[PDB]
Amino acid sequence: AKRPLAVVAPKTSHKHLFLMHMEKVTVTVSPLLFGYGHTLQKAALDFYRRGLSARSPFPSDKMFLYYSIDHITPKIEVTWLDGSVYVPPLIEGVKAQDLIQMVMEQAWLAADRMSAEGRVLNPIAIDDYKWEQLIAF
Amino acid sequence: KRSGKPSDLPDYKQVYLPYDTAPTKTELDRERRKFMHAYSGRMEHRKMVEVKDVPQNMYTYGKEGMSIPISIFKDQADPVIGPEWTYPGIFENKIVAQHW
Amino acid sequence: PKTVNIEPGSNRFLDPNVEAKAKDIFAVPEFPNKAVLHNWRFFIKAGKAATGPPVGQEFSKLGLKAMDFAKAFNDRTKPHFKDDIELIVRIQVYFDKSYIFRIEPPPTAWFLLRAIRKKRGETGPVVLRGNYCAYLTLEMCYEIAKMKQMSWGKVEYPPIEVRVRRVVGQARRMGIAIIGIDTVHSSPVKGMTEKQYLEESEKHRKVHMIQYEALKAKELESAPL
Amino acid sequence: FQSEPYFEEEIEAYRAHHRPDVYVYKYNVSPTHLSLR
Amino acid sequence: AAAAAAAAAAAAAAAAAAAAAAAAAAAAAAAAAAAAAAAAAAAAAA
Amino acid sequence: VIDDVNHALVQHFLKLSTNDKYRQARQMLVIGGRAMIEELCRAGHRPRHLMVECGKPIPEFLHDRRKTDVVLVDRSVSVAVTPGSDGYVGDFAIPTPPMKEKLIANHQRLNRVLVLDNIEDPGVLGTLLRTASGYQYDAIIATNHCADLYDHRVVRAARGAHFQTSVPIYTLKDEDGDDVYGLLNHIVERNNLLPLCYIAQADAAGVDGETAGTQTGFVSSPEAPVGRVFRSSVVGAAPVPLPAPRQSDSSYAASLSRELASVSQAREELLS
Amino acid sequence: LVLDNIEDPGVLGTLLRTASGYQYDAIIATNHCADLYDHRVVRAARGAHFQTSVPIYTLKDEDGDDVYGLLNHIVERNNLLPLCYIAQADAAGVDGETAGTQTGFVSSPEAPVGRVFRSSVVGAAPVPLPAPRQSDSSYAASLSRELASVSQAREELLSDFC
Repeated sequence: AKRPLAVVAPKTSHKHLFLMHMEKVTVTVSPLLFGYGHTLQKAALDFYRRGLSARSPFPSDKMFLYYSIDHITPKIEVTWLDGSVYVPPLIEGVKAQDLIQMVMEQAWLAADRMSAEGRVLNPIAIDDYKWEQLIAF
Repeated sequence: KRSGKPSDLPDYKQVYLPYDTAPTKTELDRERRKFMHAYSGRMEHRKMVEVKDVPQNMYTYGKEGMSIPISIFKDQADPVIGPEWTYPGIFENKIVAQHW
Repeated sequence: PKTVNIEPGSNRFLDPNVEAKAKDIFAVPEFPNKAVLHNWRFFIKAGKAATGPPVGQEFSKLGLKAMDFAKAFNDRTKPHFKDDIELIVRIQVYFDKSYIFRIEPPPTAWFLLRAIRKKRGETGPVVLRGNYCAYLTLEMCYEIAKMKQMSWGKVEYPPIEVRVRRVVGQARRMGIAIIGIDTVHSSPVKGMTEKQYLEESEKHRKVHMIQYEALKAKELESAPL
Repeated sequence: FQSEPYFEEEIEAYRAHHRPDVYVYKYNVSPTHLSLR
Repeated sequence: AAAAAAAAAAAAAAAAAAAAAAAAAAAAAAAAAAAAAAAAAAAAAA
Repeated sequence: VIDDVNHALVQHFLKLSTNDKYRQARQMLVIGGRAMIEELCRAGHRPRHLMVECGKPIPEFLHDRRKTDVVLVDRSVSVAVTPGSDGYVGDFAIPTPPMKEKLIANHQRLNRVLVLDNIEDPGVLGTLLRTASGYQYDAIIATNHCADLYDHRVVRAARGAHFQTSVPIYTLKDEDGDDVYGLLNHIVERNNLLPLCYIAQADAAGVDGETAGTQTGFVSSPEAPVGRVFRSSVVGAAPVPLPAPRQSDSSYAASLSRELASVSQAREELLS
Repeated sequence: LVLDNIEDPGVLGTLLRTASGYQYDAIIATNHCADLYDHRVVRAARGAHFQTSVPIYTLKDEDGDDVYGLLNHIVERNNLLPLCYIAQADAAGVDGETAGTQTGFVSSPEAPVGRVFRSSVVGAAPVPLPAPRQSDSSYAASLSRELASVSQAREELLSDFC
């Protein structure tokens, strides 16, 4: 890292997703899972449906959806460009709108860690998503 | 619904008789006389009702060996029913299949 | 003569030809999981799939087109369909003006015209006329349900016995009555005792005690436990 | 503002979320903070 | 065989989740706090 | 009964019928028509001040709070504020299309655009608006100085077209050098984001593809040309697109006797 | 060309030039439709109204359908097939007027009446025109202009055999 890491983070409640500096966002679920964690699954799947609608000109198929027959509580794995992985905590009683704030915060620190590691910057800007969301006015 | 369902006036297609023994003009109309009413409304205020358009032969009206051309697809025609005993789950649908 | 089956009334479904097609053009196009705006159910004659008064209007409520649905429904339905056939089209439009239409079997309301040799209004409900059209019996009503399946992913599920009560309802909701109902005696069949057929078919009820608890018994065992 | 403003305490950018539950005897220790847990 | 194309198929009611900034949440909360009182003072008349 | 052209409601309609600045500033537009009002009234629209001339034709199919002021007007003002032989005149609430759907949801294949670039003339301008919609054209557009798409003559020519029967029409801006060389770049290049172009219906024509298209379209050819101009200028050639096909007619036709020949079959129906 | 209704100006002047601008012989003006020599109807065609290739066949008649005997008075039969322009229960212009192979006849009414009553009673081929919606329709001068330009010379359709 060339410079000291940032110490202040934007307060924007993130309700979008994007690959500002991510590289791969997988999720694991269980169809066998029926009763245990009805809402725990209800969040992971929902985060997919709210992740496929990410916000950047990438193909939104940077997101994957795996069907684990392991009967494990659904767990999300996000890995960033440089490689590090972030496993969001899926506690009892956490919904989609909560997770997007989790990762997109840990995705601002990951970006500012990468921007500190010399990685190039993909600056978000007005492209097809600040539009087609401006009509929702 | 207004449209979306097949509408046309063909007639039936009979392959044979529900019986083996065909009656005459009187027995076709002997049992026809019964077919001029119905039990529309089944409660303490139960009443009669009229009917019309009763056919000539209610034996082979549509009972058996009778076909109705109601198919949507081209490679098909009217389907028929010949036999009687293994009514598909139908006997339990004989008396209770009505607004008692 | 010759009865079509020595199991009488067993005939689980149509011949294995039209059904392969009945699963073919009635195949449900799977959702792209998007967020719908409005579900539509129009009434198109399968031959001339043309922009009707509401069909073109509602489609054009959105700056969309009317013919693209039509021709892609017209030419898709140029073969495999008889002449002068009308169809219920269930359309599912999404937020991004994305739409995926199904094609529904022609249901009962305007179906009786091909079944009881009559027309709309002459099948007036119990409040309108009081009489009704040509009679029905307890096999003429079973066959019509074989053409109506909300479940094409599961043809035999649910079996005919649960939904057959529906079609005989609207036709009776329109006043038309069955001989097996509304009546004093049932169908007279001169091939046997005209009277004892009641007690002759009470056991035909029983072969389906073993089957009713077997047709539905294979349902839940065709599913997860 | 709109009325009596109370700002809940905040941390650095990186030490903010998912703080380590590393204690000393009945005390939550960390290089930046200390708090009886 | 399907609907319109161009861009990418977003799905999920893209029309939503406008990502409120700082000043919006500081306002969307203080506005919601005023409704808790405006629902209480109304119960103080009734 | 208003036998005075100085009445506020009279001077209202005039500055609503002919002036164009103080039109949108109140979001209103004058409609004339005995049956043309019910046509709009049928699809949920109520005139603010429906001024019937004082006379015989008084149909009351929406009376009793038809957005009242159902005023009876003299013959004299029936002549002044109302160029038009109707005894049935009113005014309605301006709708609007959004200037963003020209830029984002540009659908690929069945996208043929109209432009209509010139200082135009009402009646003609209104007529094309009816027929362009009359075939479900998308993105009907304005120019440097065409007549307002809500002018009283235009709405008389449009005859129920302007309001959203089926009309994704659009209107464009004013730019710096007393010109509109920046009207195109902002959108038109982006209206080549979806691919093809044409410049027909100009009194002068060049490349002249000339109504000679053979193949039924290779039907899945997701690009589609756009609209045209009125007069002779190379302003349509200074834009980046290298397409230059300026179409003409065949026989002894003249102005306005070229477009409705072209747009008739040069529209979406290349399927034939 | 024919214009069969109780028409109005100058929605014919812009139409009595498509006969000229696309080289028609003359025009059956079904009077009393409207003004025909008017200083506007002629002005609406910019002087090309009074062109050498268009003598104004102003026709006086009624709904007697003896006008089809006038259609038979017009260069006999074996020249003029049905001509009607109606609403969209009819096939097309690239269906009927794509299949000429022969000679027929042109006629363009106005909106409020269509044609006189006995005009559709003698006909094997009317002509429709596409529309935005069902009850929505187009002009009287926009009717012929699509069709006076399909029956102009028909040289592409020859090359359109396939």
